[PDB]
Amino acid sequence: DDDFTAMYKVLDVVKAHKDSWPFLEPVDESYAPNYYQIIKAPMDISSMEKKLNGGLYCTKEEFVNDMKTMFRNCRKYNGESSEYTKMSDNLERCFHRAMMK
Repeated sequence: DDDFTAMYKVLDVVKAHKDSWPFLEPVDESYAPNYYQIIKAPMDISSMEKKLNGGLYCTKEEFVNDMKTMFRNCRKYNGESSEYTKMSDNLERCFHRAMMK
Protein backbone atom coordinates (compact mmCIF):
# COMPACT_ATOMS: atom_id res chain seq x y z
CA ASP A 1 0.00 0.00 0.00
CA ASP A 2 0.99 3.62 -0.72
CA ASP A 3 2.67 6.04 1.73
CA PHE A 4 -0.57 7.94 2.56
CA THR A 5 -2.37 4.73 3.61
CA ALA A 6 0.76 3.45 5.38
CA MET A 7 1.04 6.68 7.45
CA TYR A 8 -2.69 6.71 8.18
CA LYS A 9 -2.51 3.14 9.47
CA VAL A 10 0.29 4.21 11.86
CA LEU A 11 -1.89 7.13 13.10
CA ASP A 12 -4.73 4.73 13.68
CA VAL A 13 -2.48 2.42 15.77
CA VAL A 14 -1.18 5.39 17.79
CA LYS A 15 -4.67 6.88 18.29
CA ALA A 16 -6.03 3.45 19.38
CA HIS A 17 -3.34 3.06 22.10
CA LYS A 18 -4.61 3.58 25.65
CA ASP A 19 -2.09 6.33 26.38
CA SER A 20 -2.88 8.52 23.32
CA TRP A 21 -5.64 10.70 24.75
CA PRO A 22 -3.51 13.63 26.02
CA PHE A 23 -2.04 14.05 22.52
CA LEU A 24 -5.25 14.02 20.45
CA GLU A 25 -5.78 17.84 20.17
CA PRO A 26 -3.72 21.04 20.32
CA VAL A 27 -2.42 21.78 23.79
CA ASP A 28 -4.67 24.07 25.76
CA GLU A 29 -3.11 26.49 28.26
CA SER A 30 -6.10 25.93 30.59
CA TYR A 31 -4.19 22.86 31.84
CA ALA A 32 -0.69 23.82 30.54
CA PRO A 33 0.17 27.40 31.58
CA ASN A 34 2.82 29.16 29.50
CA TYR A 35 2.92 26.22 27.05
CA TYR A 36 3.30 28.34 23.88
CA GLN A 37 6.08 30.52 25.45
CA ILE A 38 7.98 27.25 26.18
CA ILE A 39 7.14 25.11 23.10
CA LYS A 40 7.74 26.95 19.80
CA ALA A 41 7.12 23.89 17.58
CA PRO A 42 3.79 22.57 18.86
CA MET A 43 2.32 19.35 17.49
CA ASP A 44 -0.63 17.04 18.22
CA ILE A 45 -2.36 14.13 16.50
CA SER A 46 -5.29 16.09 15.05
CA SER A 47 -2.84 18.51 13.42
CA MET A 48 -0.82 15.60 11.98
CA GLU A 49 -4.02 14.03 10.67
CA LYS A 50 -4.96 17.35 9.00
CA LYS A 51 -1.51 17.57 7.36
CA LEU A 52 -1.72 13.98 6.16
CA ASN A 53 -5.17 14.57 4.59
CA GLY A 54 -3.91 17.83 3.07
CA GLY A 55 -1.06 16.05 1.26
CA LEU A 56 1.63 17.85 3.35
CA TYR A 57 3.63 14.76 4.22
CA CYS A 58 5.71 14.50 1.07
CA THR A 59 7.82 11.76 2.65
CA LYS A 60 7.38 9.39 5.55
CA GLU A 61 10.35 11.10 7.20
CA GLU A 62 8.36 14.31 7.60
CA PHE A 63 5.58 12.35 9.36
CA VAL A 64 8.11 10.74 11.66
CA ASN A 65 9.68 14.12 12.49
CA ASP A 66 6.29 15.61 13.52
CA MET A 67 5.44 12.57 15.67
CA LYS A 68 8.84 12.70 17.38
CA THR A 69 8.45 16.48 17.88
CA MET A 70 5.14 15.93 19.68
CA PHE A 71 6.85 13.50 22.05
CA ARG A 72 9.89 15.76 22.59
CA ASN A 73 7.58 18.67 23.43
CA CYS A 74 5.80 16.57 26.06
CA ARG A 75 9.05 15.68 27.83
CA LYS A 76 10.38 19.25 27.56
CA TYR A 77 7.22 20.82 29.03
CA ASN A 78 6.13 18.20 31.56
CA GLY A 79 9.55 16.96 32.72
CA GLU A 80 11.01 13.46 33.19
CA SER A 81 8.86 12.45 36.18
CA SER A 82 5.50 13.44 34.69
CA GLU A 83 2.88 10.75 34.18
CA TYR A 84 2.46 12.32 30.69
CA THR A 85 6.09 11.76 29.82
CA LYS A 86 5.66 8.11 30.76
CA MET A 87 2.65 8.01 28.39
CA SER A 88 4.66 9.71 25.66
CA ASP A 89 7.44 7.15 26.05
CA ASN A 90 5.00 4.26 25.83
CA LEU A 91 3.29 5.75 22.76
CA GLU A 92 6.63 6.47 21.09
CA ARG A 93 7.77 2.80 21.36
CA CYS A 94 4.38 1.75 19.93
CA PHE A 95 4.83 4.29 17.13
CA HIS A 96 8.33 3.00 16.26
CA ARG A 97 7.07 -0.54 15.96
CA ALA A 98 4.06 0.46 13.88
CA MET A 99 6.25 2.60 11.55
CA MET A 100 8.44 -0.38 10.63
CA LYS A 101 5.42 -2.49 9.44
